[PDB]
Amino acid sequence: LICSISNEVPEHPCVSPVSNHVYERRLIEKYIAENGTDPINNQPLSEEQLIDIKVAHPIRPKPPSATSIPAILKALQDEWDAVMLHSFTLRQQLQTTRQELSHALYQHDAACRVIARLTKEVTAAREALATL
Amino acid sequence: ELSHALYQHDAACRVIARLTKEVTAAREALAT
Amino acid sequence: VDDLASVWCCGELELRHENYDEALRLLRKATLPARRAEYFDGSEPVQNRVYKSLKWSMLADLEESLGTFQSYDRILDLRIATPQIVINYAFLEEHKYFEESFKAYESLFKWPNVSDIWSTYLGGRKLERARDLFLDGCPPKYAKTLYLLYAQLEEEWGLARHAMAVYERATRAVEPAQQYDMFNIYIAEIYGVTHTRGIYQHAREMCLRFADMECGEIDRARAIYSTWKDFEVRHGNEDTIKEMLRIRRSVQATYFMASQMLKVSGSATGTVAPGQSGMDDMKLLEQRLAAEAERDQPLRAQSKLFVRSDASREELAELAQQVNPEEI
Amino acid sequence: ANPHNYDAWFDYLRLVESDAEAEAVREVNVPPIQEKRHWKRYIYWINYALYEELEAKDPEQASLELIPHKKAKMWILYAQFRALGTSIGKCPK
Amino acid sequence: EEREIDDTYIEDAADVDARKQAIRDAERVKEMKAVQKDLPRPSEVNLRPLNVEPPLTDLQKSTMLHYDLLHEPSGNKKGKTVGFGTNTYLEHNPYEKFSKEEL
Repeated sequence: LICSISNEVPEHPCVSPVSNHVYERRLIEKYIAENGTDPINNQPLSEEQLIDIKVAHPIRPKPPSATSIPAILKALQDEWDAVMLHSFTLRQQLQTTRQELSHALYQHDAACRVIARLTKEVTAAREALATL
Repeated sequence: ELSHALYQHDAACRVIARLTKEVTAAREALAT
Repeated sequence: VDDLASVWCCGELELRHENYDEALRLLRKATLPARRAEYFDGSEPVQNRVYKSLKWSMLADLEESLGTFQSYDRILDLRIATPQIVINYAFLEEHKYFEESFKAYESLFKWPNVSDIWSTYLGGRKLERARDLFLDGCPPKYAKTLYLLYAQLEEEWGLARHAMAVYERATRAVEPAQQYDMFNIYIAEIYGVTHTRGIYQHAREMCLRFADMECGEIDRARAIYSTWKDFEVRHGNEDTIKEMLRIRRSVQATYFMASQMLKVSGSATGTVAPGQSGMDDMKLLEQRLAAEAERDQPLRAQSKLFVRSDASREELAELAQQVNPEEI
Repeated sequence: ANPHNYDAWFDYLRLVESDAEAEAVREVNVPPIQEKRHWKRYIYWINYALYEELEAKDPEQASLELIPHKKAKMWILYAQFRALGTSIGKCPK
Repeated sequence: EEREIDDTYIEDAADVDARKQAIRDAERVKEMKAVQKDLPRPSEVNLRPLNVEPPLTDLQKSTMLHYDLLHEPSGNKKGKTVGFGTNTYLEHNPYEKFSKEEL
């Protein structure tokens, strides 16, 4: 759609066969006549090496759409590759919650033995003192 | 269910403060 | 005279129409505010007595149209008036559409808006923002509305929108309450830190420092480092970080202040670098006093440091008495 | 800046400027101006800087600085029996 | 002669009191993320420590009545420091129990 040298919409696109990029024929021709090189990569290129854009041959194409079978298959990659990252958000957050639950239930199991002894000791002090 | 444990964890350590007072009140009465 | 004639008004209609032609004549004299304003209030008053007579809103619209023909903020008070009776008429939105027709045509009507938005609350948010397109008390009030609805963060935004307007004067009047409140809310470091940063462009330093100490500390000390009362504070916070800095602080302090440098130096060498501190006590006592003489005499007496240095000291202080007496 | 910018060339010229900028500092970093003034007076006339530097030292740690500048037999005898003594030893010796 | 210093100190003291209330409100509520149920508290009892945490949950949330609002920071810090004293081998027994609850 654009020419990489000028930045205009090229009215005669010709693609080079050393640095794959669509140049405008009239612009690239002058670049070759200046010095036999490709403007981007600075690799050697002649005018015969450059090739105009063409209809493929005899197989008829249709424009790139959502229906087209290959475009539909690359779509289903995007679906699954995104859903695979959705699983990491829940696998990583699960490893924090279960790690905080493990330390929480351990502090609960370490503390409730001290609640059981104070309920013993404060009632034993009431059982002892009241009898005297 | 982790959040339900955190409420019981902090609610229990409030209940220990009143139980320590009942033990502190008992240790004063035993001395007398 | 039109008022006394109005008091005299049996052909009241004649006196009123005569007041209208009188408006036609007096208008030439007006080439306006209170003249046009009373002219409108009186015309609409004529349509009000007409309304009592069931004689009126249409002619009121006509006189109001004459107010449109008037040739300005007081004229906006007139629009505010036609709108006022128009809402008192029983067509609230219809008049608002008209004042809106004027402002869209484009300010005086806004005082009527404050007269209206104040009770329009009893959604209202855009109704309020319409004022912002065209008054700090009003601002804090509105933020207090959202606070009552507890939108919290939205409310803080309002204080963002106020301060971009009023600059370092009124903005302070907003900003002191905005700080006290937003710190009260979240109580994340970087955001509030930045907020004080924006803020900074005296009490602000104190709020900010109060924040830093309890949420980096040295950084805060650097901020205080960045007037006597201010010097006194820093020294206090530095003492809170431990004793050693405070003696250090005074040296900064020196550049009534000598009483404070003496106040710090007193426990400095007095509890005692210590030689530099004692010599500093001499430099300060000599810096600018009989109690200070009692101090140096105490320092001499403390030794179980020589009558000679002591008499030399009293001699130097006497020389200070000489330089002082020499002063005009 | 203009007072400090006045170049110190030789000894008395820099010591003359030390009188100017010190009075300017006095009337209006109080310690660093005193330290740069101490180096200007010490780095000078060397015979007259003993009476010039020390005369504005009491106005400006104190015991050690005075002993180095003042540095004679009678002065040590007078000391053993503190700014006035260093002044007596500076003008005489 | 203080001026705008008592106002700054009163704002600093009011700032300190808000920092004590928000932190000591609740550990779970202050960190990150229920319907009122007196019948669930009645059904769960039908044992005493479970009823204490149930009333604690109904109080903080405020068919739901509020009342409890008098039960401070210093007594909780000594309670937390005392329970920490009572509590390699402890790390493996917590990792094994976490795998059992995961299963």
